[PDB]
Amino acid sequence: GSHSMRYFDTAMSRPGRGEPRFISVGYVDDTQFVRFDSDAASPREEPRAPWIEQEGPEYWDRNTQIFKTNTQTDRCSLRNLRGYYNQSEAGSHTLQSMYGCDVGPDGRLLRGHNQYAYDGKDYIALNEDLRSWTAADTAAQITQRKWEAARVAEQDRAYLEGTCVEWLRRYLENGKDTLERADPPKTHVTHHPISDHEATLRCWALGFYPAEITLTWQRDGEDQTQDTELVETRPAGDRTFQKWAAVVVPSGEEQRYTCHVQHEGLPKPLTLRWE
Amino acid sequence: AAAKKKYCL
Amino acid sequence: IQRTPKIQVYSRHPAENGKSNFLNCYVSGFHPSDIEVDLLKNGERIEKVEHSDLSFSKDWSFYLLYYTEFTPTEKDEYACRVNHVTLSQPKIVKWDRDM
Repeated sequence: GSHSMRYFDTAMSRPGRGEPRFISVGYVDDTQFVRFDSDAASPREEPRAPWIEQEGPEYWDRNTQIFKTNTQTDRCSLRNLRGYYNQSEAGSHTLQSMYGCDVGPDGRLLRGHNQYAYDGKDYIALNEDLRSWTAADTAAQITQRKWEAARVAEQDRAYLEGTCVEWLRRYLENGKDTLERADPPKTHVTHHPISDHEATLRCWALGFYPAEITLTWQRDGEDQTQDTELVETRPAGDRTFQKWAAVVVPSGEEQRYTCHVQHEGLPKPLTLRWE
Repeated sequence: AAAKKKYCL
Repeated sequence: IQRTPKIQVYSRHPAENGKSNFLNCYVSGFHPSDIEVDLLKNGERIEKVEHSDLSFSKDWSFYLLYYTEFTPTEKDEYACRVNHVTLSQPKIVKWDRDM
């Protein structure tokens, strides 16, 4: 199918408690494969998936250096952002970054990504053209002008079209037994009386990968979006994910309800009922 | 290398 | 601007009394990232608790998974205790094998 490679970076200031912590985690789809944490006793790019361990020391050494430099860059960014917003040196603030590339089944670039948030709010993003920026406010406009002056977009484009896609293709080949394997959900419906009048039907999906899934309840073929309780998709800890959806139904009407499951790992979508 | 060089905001 | 955590407490594998498993507390949707999470067994903090590397969703909200070995039984109660800047007191969510 289609695949993505994404780095998720968080830098957070902590006045009075040292320099801002920088953590970067890299993913292919829903699989983490590297981490770097400036708070580690000896910071270095460290493997977090078995298929990346085969890369030699030059991979580790070069990426560690890029991440040590990125730590300094994000600290510079935090200092600059504090000024752009006229903020006190007393408070803690957060800069987050997401960047990487998406490819299709054939490995061709679908699109690239490079965007930032400050204190939880979108700040600046590289547009899909990989040549221009979208700035959220007058502070981000300063960043934009600086990045335009320095032709930053051209460097990001070269990275996203070249290096990112090349490495993602390599990772997918080396990890083909897992990264290219979709595990379908194991599904069941449970039934929990609430009162004499009503019961909960809960539709379960367990053991699936990747995380993307659609779980819905219908009553007489009609979607019950408003009356369905859907928990957020959650990690099991063994690479796979879990989710459930629940509806409260009148006693005796259980067979009018169907749970529908869509997922990449299923030969066909499932239609489940209680029992 | 695999990781991206970042630029100061 | 702050976002309070969603909390789910659950097991890695389907629960069977007397069979070893993993107890998970997944916290998500929160901002900023500092958060305190404890897993509890009959009200007492479990010492052997690990967690995932800090990451976040497309909407920038953070998530972490805390986990530890456990062997469920009929009598033993498990829970997750979470504190965050958005919470005036620690929130406790009990483990319920049906959720």
